[PDB]
Amino acid sequence: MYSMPGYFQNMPTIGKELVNPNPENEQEIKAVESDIHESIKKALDAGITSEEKLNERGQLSAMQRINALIDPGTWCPLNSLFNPENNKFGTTNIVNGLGRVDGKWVYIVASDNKKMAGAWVPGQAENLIRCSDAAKMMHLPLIYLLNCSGVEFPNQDKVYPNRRGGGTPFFRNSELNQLGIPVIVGIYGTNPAGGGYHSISPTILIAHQDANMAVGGAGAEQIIAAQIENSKLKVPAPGSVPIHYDETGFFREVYQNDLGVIDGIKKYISYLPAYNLEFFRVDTPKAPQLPAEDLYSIIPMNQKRPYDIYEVIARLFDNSEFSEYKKGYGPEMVTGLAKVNGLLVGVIANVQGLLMNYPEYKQNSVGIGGKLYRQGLIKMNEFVTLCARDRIPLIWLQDTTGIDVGDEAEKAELLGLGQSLIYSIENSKLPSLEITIRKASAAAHYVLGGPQGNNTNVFSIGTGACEYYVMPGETAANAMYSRKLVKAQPIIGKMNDMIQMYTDKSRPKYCTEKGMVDEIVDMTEVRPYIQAFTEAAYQNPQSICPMHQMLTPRSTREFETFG
Amino acid sequence: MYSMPGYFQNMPTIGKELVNPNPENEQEIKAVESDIHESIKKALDAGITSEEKLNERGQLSAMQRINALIDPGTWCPLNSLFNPENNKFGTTNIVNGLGRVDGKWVYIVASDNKKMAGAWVPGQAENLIRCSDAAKMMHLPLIYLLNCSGVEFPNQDKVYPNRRGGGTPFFRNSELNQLGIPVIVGIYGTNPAGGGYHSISPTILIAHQDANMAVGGAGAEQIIAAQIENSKLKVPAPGSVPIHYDETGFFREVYQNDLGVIDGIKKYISYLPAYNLEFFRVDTPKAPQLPAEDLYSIIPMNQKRPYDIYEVIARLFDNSEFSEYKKGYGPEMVTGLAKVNGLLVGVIANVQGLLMNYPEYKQNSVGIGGKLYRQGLIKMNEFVTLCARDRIPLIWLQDTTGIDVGDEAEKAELLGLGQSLIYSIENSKLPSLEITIRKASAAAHYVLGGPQGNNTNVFSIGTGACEYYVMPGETAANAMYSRKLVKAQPIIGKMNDMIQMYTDKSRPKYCTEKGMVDEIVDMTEVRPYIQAFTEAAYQNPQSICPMHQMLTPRSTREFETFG
Amino acid sequence: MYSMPGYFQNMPTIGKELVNPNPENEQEIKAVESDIHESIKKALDAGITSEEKLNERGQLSAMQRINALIDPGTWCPLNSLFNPENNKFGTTNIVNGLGRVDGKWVYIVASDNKKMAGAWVPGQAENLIRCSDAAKMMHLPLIYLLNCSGVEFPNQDKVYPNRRGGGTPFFRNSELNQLGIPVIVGIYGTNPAGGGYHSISPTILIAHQDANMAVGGAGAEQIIAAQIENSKLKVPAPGSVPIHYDETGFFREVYQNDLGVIDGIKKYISYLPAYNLEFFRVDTPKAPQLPAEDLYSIIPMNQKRPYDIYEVIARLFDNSEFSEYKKGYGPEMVTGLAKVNGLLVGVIANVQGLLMNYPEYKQNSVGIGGKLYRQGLIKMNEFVTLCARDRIPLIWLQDTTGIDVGDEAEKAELLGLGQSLIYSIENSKLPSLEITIRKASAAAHYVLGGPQGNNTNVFSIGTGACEYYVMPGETAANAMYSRKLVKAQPIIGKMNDMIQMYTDKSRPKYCTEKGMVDEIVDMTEVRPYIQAFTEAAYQNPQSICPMHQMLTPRSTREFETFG
Ligand SMILES: C/C=C/C(=O)SCCNC(=O)CCNC(=O)[C@@H](O)C(C)(C)COP(=O)(O)OP(=O)(O)OC[C@H]1O[C@@H](n2cnc3c(N)ncnc32)[C@H](O)[C@@H]1OP(=O)(O)O
Ligand SMILES: C/C=C/C(=O)SCCNC(=O)CCNC(=O)[C@@H](O)C(C)(C)COP(=O)(O)OP(=O)(O)OC[C@H]1O[C@@H](n2cnc3c(N)ncnc32)[C@H](O)[C@@H]1OP(=O)(O)O
Ligand SMILES: C/C=C/C(=O)SCCNC(=O)CCNC(=O)[C@@H](O)C(C)(C)COP(=O)(O)OP(=O)(O)OC[C@H]1O[C@@H](n2cnc3c(N)ncnc32)[C@H](O)[C@@H]1OP(=O)(O)O
Ligand SMILES: [Cl-]
Ligand SMILES: [Cl-]
Ligand SMILES: [Cl-]
Repeated sequence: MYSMPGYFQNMPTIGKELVNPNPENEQEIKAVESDIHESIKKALDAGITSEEKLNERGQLSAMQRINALIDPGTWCPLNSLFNPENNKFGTTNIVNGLGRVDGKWVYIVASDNKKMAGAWVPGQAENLIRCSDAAKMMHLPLIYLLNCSGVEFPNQDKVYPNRRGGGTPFFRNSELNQLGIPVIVGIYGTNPAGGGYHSISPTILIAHQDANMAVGGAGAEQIIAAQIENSKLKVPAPGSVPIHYDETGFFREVYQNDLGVIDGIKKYISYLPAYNLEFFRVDTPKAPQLPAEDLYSIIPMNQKRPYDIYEVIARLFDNSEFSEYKKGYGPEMVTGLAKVNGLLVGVIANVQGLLMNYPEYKQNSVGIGGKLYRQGLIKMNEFVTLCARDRIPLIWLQDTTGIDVGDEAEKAELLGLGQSLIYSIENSKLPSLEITIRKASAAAHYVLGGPQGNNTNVFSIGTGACEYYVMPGETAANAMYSRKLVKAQPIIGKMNDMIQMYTDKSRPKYCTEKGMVDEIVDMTEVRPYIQAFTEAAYQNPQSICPMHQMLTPRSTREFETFG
Repeated sequence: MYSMPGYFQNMPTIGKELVNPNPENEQEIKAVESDIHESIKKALDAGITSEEKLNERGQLSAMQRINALIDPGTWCPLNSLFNPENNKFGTTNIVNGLGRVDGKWVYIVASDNKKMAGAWVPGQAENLIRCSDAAKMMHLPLIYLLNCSGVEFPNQDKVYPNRRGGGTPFFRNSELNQLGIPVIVGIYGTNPAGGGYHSISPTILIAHQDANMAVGGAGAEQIIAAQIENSKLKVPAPGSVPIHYDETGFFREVYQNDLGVIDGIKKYISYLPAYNLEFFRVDTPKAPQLPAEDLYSIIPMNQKRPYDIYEVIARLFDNSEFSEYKKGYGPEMVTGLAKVNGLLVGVIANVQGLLMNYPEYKQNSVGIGGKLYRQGLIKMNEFVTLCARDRIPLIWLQDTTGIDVGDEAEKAELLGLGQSLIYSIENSKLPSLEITIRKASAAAHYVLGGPQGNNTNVFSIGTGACEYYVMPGETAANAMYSRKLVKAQPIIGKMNDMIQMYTDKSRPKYCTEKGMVDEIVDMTEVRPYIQAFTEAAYQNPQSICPMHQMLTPRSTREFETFG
Repeated sequence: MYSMPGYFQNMPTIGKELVNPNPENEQEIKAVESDIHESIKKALDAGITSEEKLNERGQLSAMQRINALIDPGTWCPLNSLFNPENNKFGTTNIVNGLGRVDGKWVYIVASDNKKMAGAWVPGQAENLIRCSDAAKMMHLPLIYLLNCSGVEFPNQDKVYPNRRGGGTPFFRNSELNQLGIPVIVGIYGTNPAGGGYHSISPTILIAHQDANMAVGGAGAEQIIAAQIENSKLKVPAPGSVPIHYDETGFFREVYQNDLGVIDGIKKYISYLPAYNLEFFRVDTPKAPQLPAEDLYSIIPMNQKRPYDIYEVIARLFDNSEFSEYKKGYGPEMVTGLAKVNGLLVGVIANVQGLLMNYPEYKQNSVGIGGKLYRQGLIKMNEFVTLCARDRIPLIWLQDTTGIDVGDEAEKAELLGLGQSLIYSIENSKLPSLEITIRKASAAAHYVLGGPQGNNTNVFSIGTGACEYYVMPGETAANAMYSRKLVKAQPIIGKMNDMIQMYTDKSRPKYCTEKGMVDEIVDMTEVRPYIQAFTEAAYQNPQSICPMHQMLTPRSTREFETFG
């Protein structure tokens, strides 16, 4: 019961059973993964008010609220370790990511009520804009589990003012609404000022019976004397339920407890528009034919070692099927259609290894996998443009060391072709996922559907084998200091300092702490994130191309048969 | 469980029990209504192939297919008697309108397979554009029940070429898709060329086992000899199921019979995005407190007699509740918020009767209800702009004889203010319904949310008391011939000819035959159409304003309390 | 001083000196052209008030006003003979088209004040929407030279009401404004009601000293007695200069005479935004290397005779240069880049003649030039998509007899591929010109950038060799009557009636009278119209692709070199 099985079913299959497992490689990858998990655990556990203390006082934690809301096994956290301003507990005081609620994907933001009653901390505003941006690009409902004491007083200069500070999400919430994207909030505890605006800016307000939202909240001997007197007067926190339910009616519903509020949220989520994904499927959902566990052997932690990208693709997409666009033209890249739970995606991935008699504009040359040349750049421009027309979302798998350099490359137009790809991406007007397999380096990181495409890249993830840097430390040390060495030990020291710094500041955990990559994910979580992304992208897309009117499959076929 | 009951619940109630029923008026209205129903019946019955003959040959009729698809009681036909080119059977060979399918509103178009196998006839293309336009403005799924033999050969010049001819709907179907609006088709019988493109242009193709779609179909003694020989060869009609299911896979699903195809359509409709309307409700749905049957007495067929518009509003909207914007300012109009099945709409309606000491720019004057003056025009500009910001759809109830005329009116800016209203409407970017209660005349018909607003007016309906004309025949006769009478019986004859022609060409049936109004509806069907429109408008709106962020209720309240 | 001369300069040159001139063919084409010119002359001359009479009374005619406004030689009329409702003088009472004003292209509409003081006549509203649509798609200023007495009283039912009646242009004027497209009006004579709204709806109002605009204007023995008395009272026509200049200030400027008003218009046109076209040029403007006069021999009036489309392209585009996309693939079409006054356009044109060993999905077959097959349809889809990305406007040259038919064609996906082209066009979001060289027939007329693409086709023109019909009369007669002949002289008569009717109703003049084609243009005017269109399209485009970021030239080059 699908369109065009001749094009979309029984696609060529790729990959091979793993014959040479690598236990040492697996151990190295898992060591990175374990460190990430341990760091996340510590971060979520930290704070003056423990989960136990919260629970005794009648509150659930961020994770308890999230777990209560979502379908088991569907949590896809983002920015777990994001902490660009080096806050002591390792977080931006929110928990965010994608979760599924009775089959419907939603974007979730939860205040961390363990830490300073969910205060705005340095870096939080940037984190919040990443959330609303993802919801904007995917046309996906945004859900707040809010428990927010507003500006952290000692850090007001970093969280209160500026273009991308604490006030920006309120405008972003109005933008979402005006684009037809609902925002639902569960309101817990005390939400004054900054917290008040987080409460009132959404579409739907569900409140806990003891919660409040307000323009301003209740917040040496005379100060002590004033505080004890007012506390005996029993004056209620401003904007409590008797006000915002009974008087203003801004609270639409009130529940007795945290789980009640969650159930109210679930009800409003049930009201939201969403396709049954069957509408957009071209096949029944099928698991890959090869296990993801193999990725622990396939993807080398030895950054000098190549691997077969087809083996990775085979383990991430439905039934290990892949319909390659222009195989043999621009051999440094793979571009083609694949399926994720029966839904079409365009996949663009670097090829590793050495490419004999390549590229075509050089004589007696060998091509370097991971690099971009003329044909690969033109092929990608074409493929992005075709998928854009067909409304097929793009998934980019990065492992790159840059576009080819030198005047032969310049004459082959590579600078113009890389920027043409940027133009093609900006033109696509569709949500896209970027997954860094190993290397994100050079301007190639930008052109390969990088996160610098703020209108198209929803967010980015990376494996434990990933690393980010402008270029290798040794190359940078040469570029920085080669002229200085000639003109002139102090320089030599600076070079070794640089080489070490490039290593330190390119490690996966560091990269995600700074937000270069939103999340480091386990090898066995890559497909789950692809699934969440793709299902979210097709849940309520704002444009359609009927299958029988798609160009990508037709052009792909013609290249196969005509030449 | 609704926002702001203080604003949206227990609104002022309007209208009064009917104390003086008018049997003669009721009889006159019902005579128009009966004529409409009888004309529709005859039109649907007409054709060389009867419903019985179709059924015996294994086909359902247009109405049988529509009735099988929709929820009982939800059929809201449009353009039933539309026939601008005076086709002999009184129709454009399609049946169209709004229907509900398991709670989801959809726009429906069905080929009339009784008449020339559903051929394209003069006027059909215009009718089809009205269908896709309505779907476009409401973001509503478009459903084709297709059985279309393409261009009617003898009338090819009127149905084949031109900007708004038979090819235009194919572009319109691609536009719908690109706007994220699905088009689903059930494909019945033979659909060649023009019918083929109607088959392939939608998003989802569901075919009858014996149906076909093709670029070109199978279509003196040598001609007879050729036809008998080819018929014995049993060559299948091009593009049958063995081709478009088995080979091209363009038919997504195939069913054994007409009801099967309908059930397949129902399944794909079940997949489509739609809010549970509860999301947008401000109250539980409530019937009006006064019966619609009273409208047969309230609205006078005597076009010289005034009536109380509040009595009409009271019978069309939930619980006879109405929250008037700027009551007492621009008394010639009523502007305010009301509810339709718990959903907010803005209502704009003419006031009839004589208005003492009005308008304000004239001395010792009386205002004429049905006319537009300075304050009414400014009030409407403001109200349209407020509703636009609040994403509240507008329902216009027309009964008008024009904007005030003369240099006093000119100095009061009326020409500029009427056009300002046009600008305000064009700016609103929301779907709107227009309902002609009695008079649609002068440029006032345009400015009062008229159907000339092709980006906002979804369609228009009128009661049996309606009439359309530039101005009264007598006034026109004077304007046309007064100078000629002075400069000079032949002129007198021309004047009486004109007066009679204006009467003839302004009757409800004539108006709808020409498409001046899309449908003449029974008094007891006005609320049903309002309900269909409003529920359709809120089913998948592309923009939201949270209730607590709405300006119209706040501005309304301030005018009441501040002055 | 241009980007990428390697791609855009010294393109391959095409065409050959004409060796066999055809005087009889030239005479036949010119006979059609002369008839068109004579019909236009008669139409413009007709009316109760002659140009001389107007001039004596202090008014210029439509053509005098247009000629005063525009740069000599730049008048490109459209809809000259448009008269779908068969008005007696052969027109819709407006003169419209493109003209240049001190180097800036504008769209012009002038009221014909010779005929019923510029009254709204049947067909005029449709004509006016074609004007504002063209301005909308090109983002081009719209200029009204207005002298409009409003609704023609005897024909009110055809000009006053309805979705696309006299009120629609007022909404269209507000739409233009809201899209950032200025509308400038010169207001002449008396403009009441309908004329009043045409006066007030534009952005800039320039009035003649004796002109007026109003909601309502001044318009048996008692009628005579009333008219003589009021005429002696000297009551001024409502909305004259003392009101709309001195009181309301709606008239921005007032001039003493018609040429003054024109000069005021010229001043406001000078204020409008427009690129110096040099910005978008890739070469200095160059005439074709071969004379357009040859087209009178090249394009056969014998509709059975083929010709070389390259010879036509060579005579229409700069320096007879053409950069063909995918030459040798889909040989039934030519797709490629060309230059018009140094500006890039994409050209798509049918190839005529017989194509050996074609198409590829049939065995031992010959392809028919003028028809569309698999590769041509795929090539066009790709080219349209590439030009769309590159922001390069498309010019379609039609001479077509339809997409290939039969189950071999169906299996090759032709129905799906034709609709894919429709989707690709709708997706392009750029203005496009369509030029019918000879045959506009079948659904191919729609898919080849036909005027049925209401968001992209600005207008369409045709040569004296053009003809429009669903299919040939003989084929239609067979399709209509072959089954009836078998089942059964009266039928034979019907067939001959049809054959003759198809001939009569497909002649160039008839086609343009009905608006199937907006203008029949002389062979030597085709390039002038292309020049006006292209310069208008690049005057204030709403999107840009830098030359060095264009994909079409790169993809074209790769196909040439890679295979
Ligand atoms: C434009 C935007 C402007 C603004 O946002 S201005 C900020 C407005 N916010 C306030 O006034 C909050 C005042 N707080 C209360 O009423 C808050 O106790 C509260 C009512 C929530 C929470 O009160 P609780 O009694 O429930 O306290 P908790 O155990 O949940 O919180 C403990 C902790 O959080 C700290 N806390 C709470 N809010 C903040 C903030 N904001 N900054 C730094 N630290 C904070 C508080 O000082 C406490 O510190 P320690 O005693 O040292 O453990
Ligand atoms: C760009 C677009 C181009 C075009 O659309 S070109 C038109 C292409 N269409 C065709 O070739 C259809 C040829 N018809 C069949 O094969 C058609 O019988 C058909 C196969 C459907 C239907 O065949 P049936 O045997 O089922 O015939 P019906 O009883 O359903 O139809 C009866 C009636 O419809 C008439 N009919 C069917 N189609 C048309 C049309 N189109 N115009 C006028 N009259 C039509 C047909 O002549 C018959 O006339 P009478 O014998 O006088 O009663
Ligand atoms: C929603 C929209 C509503 C409407 O538009 S309602 C129409 C409002 N228009 C009027 O009232 C115009 C009345 N006319 C004048 O004042 C008009 O003379 C006028 C003031 C212009 C022009 O007056 P002139 O003295 O300058 O007359 P002209 O020589 O320019 O025009 C001659 C001709 O046009 C005719 N004419 C002018 N306007 C119309 C119209 N509209 N319909 C049919 N025929 C018309 C007029 O009858 C005359 O007919 P003949 O005597 O038989 O030659
Ligand atoms: Cl690079
Ligand atoms: Cl009016
Ligand atoms: Cl065709």
